[PDB]
Amino acid sequence: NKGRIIQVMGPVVDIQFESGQLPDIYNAITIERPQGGTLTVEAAVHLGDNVVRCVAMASTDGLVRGLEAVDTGAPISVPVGKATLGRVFNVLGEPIDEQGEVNAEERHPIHRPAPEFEELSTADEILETGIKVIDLLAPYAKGGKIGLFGGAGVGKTVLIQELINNVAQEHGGLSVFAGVGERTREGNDLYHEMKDSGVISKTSMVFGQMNEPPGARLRVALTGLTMAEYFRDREGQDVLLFIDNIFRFTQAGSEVSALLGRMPSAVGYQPTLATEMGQLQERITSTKKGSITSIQAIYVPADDYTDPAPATTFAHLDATTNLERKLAEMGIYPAVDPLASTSRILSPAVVGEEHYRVARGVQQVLQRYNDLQDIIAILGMDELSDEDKLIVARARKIQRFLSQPFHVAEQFTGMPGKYVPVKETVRGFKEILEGKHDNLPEEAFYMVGTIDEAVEKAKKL
Amino acid sequence: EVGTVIQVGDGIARVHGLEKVMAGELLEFENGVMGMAQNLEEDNVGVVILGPYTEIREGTQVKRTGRIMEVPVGEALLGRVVNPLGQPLDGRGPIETAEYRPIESPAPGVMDRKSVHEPLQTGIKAIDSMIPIGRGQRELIIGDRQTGKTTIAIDTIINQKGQDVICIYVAIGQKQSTVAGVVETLRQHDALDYTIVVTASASEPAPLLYLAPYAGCAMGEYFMYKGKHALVVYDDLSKQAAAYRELSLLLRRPPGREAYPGDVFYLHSRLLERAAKLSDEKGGGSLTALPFIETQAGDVSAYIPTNVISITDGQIFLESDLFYSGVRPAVNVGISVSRVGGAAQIKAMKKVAGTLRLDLAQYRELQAFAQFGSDLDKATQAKLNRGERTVEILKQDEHKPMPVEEQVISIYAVTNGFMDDIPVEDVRRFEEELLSFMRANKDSLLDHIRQTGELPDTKELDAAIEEFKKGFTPS
Amino acid sequence: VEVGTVIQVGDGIARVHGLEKVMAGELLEFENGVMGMAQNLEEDNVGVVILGPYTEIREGTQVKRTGRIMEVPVGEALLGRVVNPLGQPLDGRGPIETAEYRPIESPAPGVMDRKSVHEPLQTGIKAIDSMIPIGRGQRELIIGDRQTGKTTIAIDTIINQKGQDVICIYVAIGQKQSTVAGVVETLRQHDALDYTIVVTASASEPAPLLYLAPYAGCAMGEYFMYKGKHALVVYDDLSKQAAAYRELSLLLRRPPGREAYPGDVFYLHSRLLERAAKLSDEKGGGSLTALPFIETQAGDVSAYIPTNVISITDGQIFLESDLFYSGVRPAVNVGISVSRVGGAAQIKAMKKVAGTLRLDLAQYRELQAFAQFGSDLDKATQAKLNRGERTVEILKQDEHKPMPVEEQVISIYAVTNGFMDDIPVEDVRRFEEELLSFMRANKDSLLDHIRQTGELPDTKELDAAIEEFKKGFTP
Ligand SMILES: Nc1ncnc2c1ncn2[C@@H]1O[C@H](COP(=O)(O)OP(=O)(O)O)[C@@H](O)[C@H]1O
Ligand SMILES: Nc1ncnc2c1ncn2[C@@H]1O[C@H](COP(=O)(O)OP(=O)(O)O)[C@@H](O)[C@H]1O
Ligand SMILES: Nc1ncnc2c1ncn2[C@@H]1O[C@H](COP(=O)(O)OP(=O)(O)O)[C@@H](O)[C@H]1O
Ligand SMILES: [Mg+2]
Ligand SMILES: [Mg+2]
Repeated sequence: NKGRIIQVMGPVVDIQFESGQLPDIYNAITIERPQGGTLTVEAAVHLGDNVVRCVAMASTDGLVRGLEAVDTGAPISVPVGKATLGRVFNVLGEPIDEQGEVNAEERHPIHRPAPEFEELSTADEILETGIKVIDLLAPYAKGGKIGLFGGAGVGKTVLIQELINNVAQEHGGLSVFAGVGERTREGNDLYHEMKDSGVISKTSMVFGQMNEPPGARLRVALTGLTMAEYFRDREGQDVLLFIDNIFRFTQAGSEVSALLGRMPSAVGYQPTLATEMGQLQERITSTKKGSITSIQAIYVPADDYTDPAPATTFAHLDATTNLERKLAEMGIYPAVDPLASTSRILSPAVVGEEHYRVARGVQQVLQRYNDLQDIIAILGMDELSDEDKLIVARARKIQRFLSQPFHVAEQFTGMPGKYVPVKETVRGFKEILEGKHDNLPEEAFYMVGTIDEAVEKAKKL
Repeated sequence: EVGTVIQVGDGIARVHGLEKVMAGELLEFENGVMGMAQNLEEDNVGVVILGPYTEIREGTQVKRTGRIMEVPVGEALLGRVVNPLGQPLDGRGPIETAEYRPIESPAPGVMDRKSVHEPLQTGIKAIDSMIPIGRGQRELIIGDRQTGKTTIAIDTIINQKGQDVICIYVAIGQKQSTVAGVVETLRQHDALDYTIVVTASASEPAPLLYLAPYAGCAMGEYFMYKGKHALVVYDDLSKQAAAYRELSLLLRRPPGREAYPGDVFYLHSRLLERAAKLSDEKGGGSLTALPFIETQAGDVSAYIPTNVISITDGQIFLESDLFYSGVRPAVNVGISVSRVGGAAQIKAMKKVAGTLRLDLAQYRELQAFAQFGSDLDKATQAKLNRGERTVEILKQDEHKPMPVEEQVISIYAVTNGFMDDIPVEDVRRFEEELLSFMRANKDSLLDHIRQTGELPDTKELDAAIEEFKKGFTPS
Repeated sequence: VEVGTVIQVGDGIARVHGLEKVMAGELLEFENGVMGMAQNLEEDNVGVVILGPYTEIREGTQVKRTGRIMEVPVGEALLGRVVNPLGQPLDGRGPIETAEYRPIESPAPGVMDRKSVHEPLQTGIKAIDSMIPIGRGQRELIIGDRQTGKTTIAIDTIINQKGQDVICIYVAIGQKQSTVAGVVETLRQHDALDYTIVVTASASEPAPLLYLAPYAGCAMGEYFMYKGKHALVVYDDLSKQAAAYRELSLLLRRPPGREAYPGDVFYLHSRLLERAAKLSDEKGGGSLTALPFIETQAGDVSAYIPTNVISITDGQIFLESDLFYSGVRPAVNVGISVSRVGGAAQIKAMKKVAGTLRLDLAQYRELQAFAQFGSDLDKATQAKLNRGERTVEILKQDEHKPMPVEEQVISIYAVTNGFMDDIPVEDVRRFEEELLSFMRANKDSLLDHIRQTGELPDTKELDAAIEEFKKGFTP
């Protein structure tokens, strides 16, 4: 199924085919380079006169008009299943870790409709992470999207690895990391970081790096998602898809829209902003066979949450995890802001009546303590009422009991990590609020798992 | 009556042939996917594809259907989940119906209507008392994401159980998981058998999101023009407008404010004018509309929100600060309004609620200066104490609609001072305990209201509440 | 050769018939010896961007293929020379004697060819080396308005590589040529020119040379990286490069987007900056460190090109006018500026002492509101303000006066452990200068410990030596 290159204009290639045999939109098309190697290219527009405008997935330098181009007959198709685990891929599904070929039985196409209405889970289900702060105050939901805020050096990668570990240990689900505009240096660091913590073997990795053309960065997330879809649909797993950064997916969309000549929408974004996002996001969902939970780092241009990029991304989020440097500097790890983090499924309907009551109780105490921080610093502790002094006491214990040693820090801290189930997290914080541990010293609650381990640590002090 | 595709991109195709095609005609592509003739040019046709378009290319063939853009209609849709073309998504097989209705259709003219006078009870105290909706009204539900908009419409549909009102939930641009959740919630409250569900999920091509509200409108119109009463929910028109912008920009139509086309107002105005209350001569039927707008950071002065505000007969604004502080439903009393008003209310409710909105608007303003407990003058002290209690009454749990007769008693109780000696934290339990008492023991009073629509004898009612009070233990 | 003929010419672009077999990006020669580059391979012409005078090119002029992608001369012959992006000498000191060439476009080191950045690139600027540390293989953006001190940071950084065995490349895109002559002269006087290559596409040059200038400099530095040596490249600035590539893209009628830039303007910078890296031990251990520049307008860091380059690099140094004019020079916003590599690019001594500087200034910046309330404040916050103003004075630093890291560690150690708390704020900078001349002359065994081990000396010996100096200091 053959074609001739008629035009080359940056990362856009116009290819002429013969009358009856024009590739479908989104089909992969290969061109053998004169210099050696293959350039893969994705069909975008049917211009007429049997021409297709296509978006390149690598450099078009060195191409010549009149070269042969071959329709592969389907979209970009990518390895799935157990052969992907522990490996590092590019957008095309080719391995880039220099560990030879990937002997996978199947290759699935990266473009695909969203799951049918009949296939959908019809009730919100909590995804237990084993991490106290998250499970209690801003729980992750099985079908759902989670927005991961936090700057440099607050614990993003450590947290993402611990989630890979704890989904793998206890629910037996796998993970995929999609680096959308990954910086090559930081891909290399993340590979070695995951190899050392051992989480690598539970995770497929896909990098569409900052130096690749827009097409690559636009579609690399779909490559990762396609791998996760296998583990959901054909091994009934609860799967984690990590995307860093989902803004760069939207930005690559606007870059490619510009080169296709499309009229811009509000704030210069592509007119297909919402639909392009929906085609990615709606595939991340819980079906009857299993679940994909997505955990997405989200850039906010000009600090403006009303900007079309984050505004459209926000419509799909179920939860947020706000990492704050202030907490990291105090030694509270994971450094999750227990007031700023939120979840749509922290409601009595989904977690129990008790869970909700406890979580709101915890947040009330923390909020009050936060309000008194200024008053305490100046007027001192004698100025507070007896009710407030008791709240400050508990707030400080609560704040420490939200910290937790991670399995993936076992090498660095030298202390064993802890998985704490939801039942135990709720029980622990319930008891602190009730006053059952007002006589334990504060250090007892710091870096422990269950409430029982805090009682045990008190004896050692 | 065939044509061939000359050019395609982004779900828009130019087609050679189809010489005899109508403007707005439904077309079928070679692979079963439908389309719509939009532009009749000198020797080609502009066609918008209404479904998956990867398998459509240059050379694909297109058949006319000889039918203007239409949806299947009638009783066969009740309890079914369909897309904007009327194709069943729930996997319970075909939609057996002989009646169709066109997606674009003229609105009832100036002489075909009657003033709205019949209640549509939402079952939500805050709404039915302060922002009353009537049959034939268009009432905008507007607010940020996660302020409780969808739950208002779901609760309203549920409360139409046994009121002989056909409901249509149109889901434009939502996540499909959410839509699956909605149908399941309706099933469990036994509200699905009188409800049609139209859905253009976020992954669907823009033209389906564009058409979804018009399809739902036609489905409800059918019942209106046969003298029955319907309710349509568009959740939401923000995403529909964005989809129509995508479409307009792909056709290179000049952008204006926020890149929307000039006719984006017309998009919503034609839709919402088709909802109405018909005259006695035209059968007396009604179509009531609840369009949704999703604001960004509470900006009600943005382009699309102002358009839809200027179209509808009032709005219910939901505010984030109220929502996250535990005032749910989170109705901003100052901004919200019903242009129909007391006309859409039973006389009992119009009496007890008369000044309720203005009373709470004054409460919320005066609440800023409430730090002076015991120091503040006794007039304002009492107003704040009455206010906190009425706020507690207007809080209301999700999926728990209240009959009108029970709302009138509860609002009567608090507004005539019967909870002034009760702790603020006990007010909500006092209400629940009061109504179970009224149902079990004083049903003759409740029944008066359901039959006459009037308050019972105020002396009998005062006595009955004070009777209940003597068996109530505070904390 | 096959030849081609020029159809149209204007504004440094020609459209050429023929040349059927030409490659995208191929070098072409016009009849009169002027070179060009094939940019757009169109259905019935080739778009060719002219790399020289274009007045003598007309309709009919003939164009020959060369069969070659762009290359530039490379190696040790370029050191101390001033060249254009084609490698031709502009300083008028005759030819560049070199047998080695290298292609201007070249693939970046892949994911497996690298090692985590771990080796310092000392700028000699306290503010940077302590708070925003740069490492060998890092890309660190220098961003700020005009006249905020960006070029002087890079010039001082180059000067500080004297005797560090680091080859420097200053790429000057779009500058006035007099300014570039001024830069080379400043380097000459500080004896930094003999290890520095200077690439220059002045403002009068055709746009394609401004476009290529950074890639030429990159290749010149890559040569040293791939032989296991260490290089530093400065692009001053990428704002003007992007504008030049826009001019070119618009003349070739490639569709404009935000601020009229093409869709691939991000790709333009991302290819460039990813070629700077730290190689693995297997690939020779060499490095190319990059300092790209962005010139903001009115401090708008959210503009299109600035956001692109911020999202590419491994951190940024933001410079502000308000800081500059208040006497904080270099005018580094320490709070907002960032090194994503961090402590990995710092000797252990500096990582230790800088730990406390950061926490001291973070507390200072929070408490700064309370500085007009002098002596009303409690003694804890008073001391935090006094420590803060003193550390600010330490981070001020004269132009063209880089400091060795061993002297920085002592100076930062002094102020962060309280040794300047007794001294007037106006005396702090002289105290530092007098302290270090004392340490060099008398206590060099302590300084040398740091140069050899990279660790702090024994704190008791160090405290004594500073307190010894203090007794001979007069305010
Ligand atoms: N849970 C934790 N326990 C102990 N130390 C942690 C934890 N999380 C992060 N850190 C420390 O902070 C450093 C930076 O965290 P990192 O995961 O690299 O953040 P980011 O991904 O934002 O760069 C880690 O290398 C580690 O020293
Ligand atoms: N009256 C209420 N009581 C308790 N929870 C509510 C109430 N109304 C809404 N919610 C909760 O708030 C969340 C958001 O409400 P929803 O109606 O979906 O808002 P929107 O449709 O504007 O996003 C839902 O998940 C729901 O559980
Ligand atoms: N650290 C400094 N201390 C004093 N003067 C400086 C300093 N840095 C730059 N200058 C002066 O300030 C001006 C800024 O010039 P330059 O370094 O070229 O900044 P830019 O490149 O942002 O325009 C020059 O006149 C220079 O002499
Ligand atoms: Mg909703
Ligand atoms: Mg400068």
